[PDB]
Amino acid sequence: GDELTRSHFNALYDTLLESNLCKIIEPFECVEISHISKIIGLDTQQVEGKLSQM
Amino acid sequence: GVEHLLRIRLTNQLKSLKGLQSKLKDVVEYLDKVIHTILGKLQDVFNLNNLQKALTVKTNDELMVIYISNLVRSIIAFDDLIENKIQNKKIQEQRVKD
Amino acid sequence: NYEVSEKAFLLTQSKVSIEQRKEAAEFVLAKIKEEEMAPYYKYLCEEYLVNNGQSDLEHDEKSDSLNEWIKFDQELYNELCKKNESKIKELNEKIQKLEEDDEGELEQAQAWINLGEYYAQIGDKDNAEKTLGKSLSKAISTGAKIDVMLTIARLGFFYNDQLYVKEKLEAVNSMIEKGGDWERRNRYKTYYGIHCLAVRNFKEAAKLLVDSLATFTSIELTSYESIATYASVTGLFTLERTDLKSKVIDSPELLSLISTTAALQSISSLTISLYASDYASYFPYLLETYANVLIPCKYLNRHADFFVREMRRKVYAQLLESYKTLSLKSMASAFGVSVAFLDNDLGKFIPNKQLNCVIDRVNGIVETNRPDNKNAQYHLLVKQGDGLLTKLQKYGAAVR
Amino acid sequence: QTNIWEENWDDVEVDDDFTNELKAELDRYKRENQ
Repeated sequence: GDELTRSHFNALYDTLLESNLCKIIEPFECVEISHISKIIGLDTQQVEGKLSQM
Repeated sequence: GVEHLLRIRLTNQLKSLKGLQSKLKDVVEYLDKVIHTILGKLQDVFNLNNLQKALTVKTNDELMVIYISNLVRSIIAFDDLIENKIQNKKIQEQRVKD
Repeated sequence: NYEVSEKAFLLTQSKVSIEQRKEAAEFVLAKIKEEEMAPYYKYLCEEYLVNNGQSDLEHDEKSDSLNEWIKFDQELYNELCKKNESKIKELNEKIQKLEEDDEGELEQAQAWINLGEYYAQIGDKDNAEKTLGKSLSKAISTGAKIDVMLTIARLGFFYNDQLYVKEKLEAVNSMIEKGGDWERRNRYKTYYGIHCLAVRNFKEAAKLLVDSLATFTSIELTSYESIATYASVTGLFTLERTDLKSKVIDSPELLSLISTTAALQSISSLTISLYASDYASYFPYLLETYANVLIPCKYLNRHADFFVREMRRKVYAQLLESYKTLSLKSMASAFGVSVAFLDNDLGKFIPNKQLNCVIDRVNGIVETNRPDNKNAQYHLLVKQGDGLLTKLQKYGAAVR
Repeated sequence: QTNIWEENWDDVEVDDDFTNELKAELDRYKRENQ
């Protein structure tokens, strides 16, 4: 109902997620998303684009 | 006053042999001179060669750009002295009025 | 002129709907009543002629024509000739009185401009120019030169013509670099962003076309949605993620006209929907955009497939850049499309090579390629000098 | 061929977009079949 939040925080949260992912991607690569997916507890696909997005 | 005296690269190579020449002998010298410690003292640094690594590529990679100036090195030549005689001779070979 | 030339274009494009036909000449059929449009509406009725433009009271009346609105009457002409002559006769002695009294400098050129603008209404690509010339002959103002811009713009863009006008557009803007101070650069870049939009603009004035707005539009030469639409799509289909997601990500400009015209719904809309990195959603959005955008508008149609497959390709870059390792299957299969057919035109991007995509048919898997030291940087180097070297060979090819 | 087009590559080819849309239906329709 609050577009601000509705706008800002969502994306804001999403960054945090990345920031988390970013922190999770600190563990080095060639690593299965599902790890992180599992780690973050998110769909790899759901991860992916966002993951990709970065 | 020094300056008043005297009056590129191949040299740099030239010593290449020199030490090596003696060196191996210098062993064989001391070898068969005494046939000291310092020789082994040398011996270690020896492997300091065949040392080269695909870091070699860097060289290659580096050497590339080095050459990029090529088309530029003589480009100005390419452009510079060629179109220089065409403005002095046309002026001149045709100067030739009376 | 604008709707004229477009409702020209529209029906001259009539493919999808009889309305594409209908709606267009509908007005025109009244607009030829509005203005005495015959002399080009004459050839305009030969414009779409030999397709469906084949039904006319003067030129051709044919059943294969789905448009009969490409019809005339000589009354139109009599009306016209009257109107015209009326117009003519009016300005004649008027301009002649402008000549007689030595009356005004631009005020002389004024009724000239009036003389000219008839030909805009008339669909005469003639005296108006000479009139403009003899307007411009009377032009003491770059504002009359501005009117040259207008004129030449009304000239070419009444037919949506090309170069001379653009050239004039240059020539007219070449005189004083002012650009109507802030503006006529607009008209310049506008029409330029249309000129170059023939058929291209592609990178070129697409930006420019995107850039200034709405700082003019023209009526008879354009509407504002027009540039917006046009500016968007090309600049869109051309420019960067960043740029677009810097700019068409949105503009108050956009925010104003977003879906205001629905005359878009798609352009970056479905493209940022694409730029959301979709697969399937955008896959219709294309043609959804296309037939709603491309076929509709002059250059938007005329260019056609420039657009089509690049964004098609484009996303794959994203899709690649996501994945070193992407299963094309996971792509083409798991994207719920023709694998192969998708893959085929996708494979038609192997020779277009803009794929770094390293891609399977069998295992249906996609991989990447990368500039590395090669780049184009240490890559392009070869030819660049070569061409010079040629010119350098050419250089020495002089000697004597 | 006319005067000045966008020029090269070359005209390439045509009858794709709809052919695609046909499949943009079909592919998706196939995906609707899916």
